[PDB]
Amino acid sequence: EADCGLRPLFEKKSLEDKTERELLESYI
Amino acid sequence: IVEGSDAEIGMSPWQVMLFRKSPQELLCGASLISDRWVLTAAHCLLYPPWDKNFTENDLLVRIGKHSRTRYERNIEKISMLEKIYIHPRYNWRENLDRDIALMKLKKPVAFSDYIHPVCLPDRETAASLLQAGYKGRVTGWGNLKEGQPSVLQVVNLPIVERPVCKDSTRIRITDNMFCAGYKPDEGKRGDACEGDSGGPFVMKSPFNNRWYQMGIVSWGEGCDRDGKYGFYTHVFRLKKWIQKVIDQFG
Amino acid sequence: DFEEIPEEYLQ
Ligand SMILES: O=C(NCc1cc(Cl)ccc1CO)[C@@H]1CCCN1C(=O)CNS(=O)(=O)Cc1ccccc1
Ligand SMILES: *[C@@H]1O[C@H](CO)[C@@H](O)[C@H](O)[C@H]1NC(C)=O
Ligand code: NA
Ligand code: NA
Repeated sequence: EADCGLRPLFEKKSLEDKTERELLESYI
Repeated sequence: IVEGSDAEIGMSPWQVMLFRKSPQELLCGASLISDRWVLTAAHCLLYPPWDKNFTENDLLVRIGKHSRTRYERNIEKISMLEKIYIHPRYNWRENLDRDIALMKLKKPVAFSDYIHPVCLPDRETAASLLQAGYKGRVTGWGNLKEGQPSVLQVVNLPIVERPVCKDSTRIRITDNMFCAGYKPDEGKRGDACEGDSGGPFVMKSPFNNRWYQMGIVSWGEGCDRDGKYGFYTHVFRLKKWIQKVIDQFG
Repeated sequence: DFEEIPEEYLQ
């Protein structure tokens, strides 16, 4: 789907969840 | 999920609960990949060693959930199954090789703040992100230790080097699997457990800021044991089969 | 320990 993987209550609002940064920091 | 935490509302809007009609009970996790298709582990539907062989009419899917046991009126949506498709080379006899299945819903589900599909990886996203040390996220309503949660649980876990996965077990590992979890010397903990089967291992692409399902909760030896790891179906490796099924039955 | 779901889904 064109909109897949973009969560209504997070990415679509530009709000982050409390632990997604842990994932980003691991992508070295 | 062992050593996880309560999910935030709407944190995993692709999460699906596979639910037995009679007796009414949780069977597995699963994920929403479009308005009509749900992805799960084959062993959630077919596992002869445990006398498990479900038909479409045995099952429901519950989408948009947070609470494990409540009927979440005006939030969750419950769908009937039109058809189950199990990978034709799923190996339930030995090591759960190719542990993947699709379920087509009788009618499309309406998306909402709580219901939204996850992406499936392309070759490039899989090559970039499926690397040792890179973390993904596992979610489910399964047991809290090798007892049961009030709401959906979430844990972030690093992908493990393939030789370490191999050397942790006597089970034969294949290219259709990867393993994830912390090492004993790493201090931190966490794993999937009974009841988390079939749920998603997701990663957030740093390139386009979308969530991709890289794995399906497949198998382990115990839950959260030191020196053991959880094993996940390699979704990208089996995507040609996913596409063939959808292009021909959808 | 599951709350009963509406009967319409079990028909
Ligand atoms: O329970 C299951 N999956 C849930 C899960 C997933 C993860 Cl990622 C981590 C832990 C857990 C909880 O065990 C599956 C269902 C069928 C059996 N199974 C196993 O895991 C079997 N484990 S074993 O007997 O120790 C070794 C073995 C392996 C594959 C095939 C045969 C034997
Ligand atoms: C599963 O059940 C179906 C019908 O219930 C049957 O046709 C099929 O052969 C079974 N598969 C196994 C592996 O027993
Ligand atoms: Na970018
Ligand atoms: Na472990």
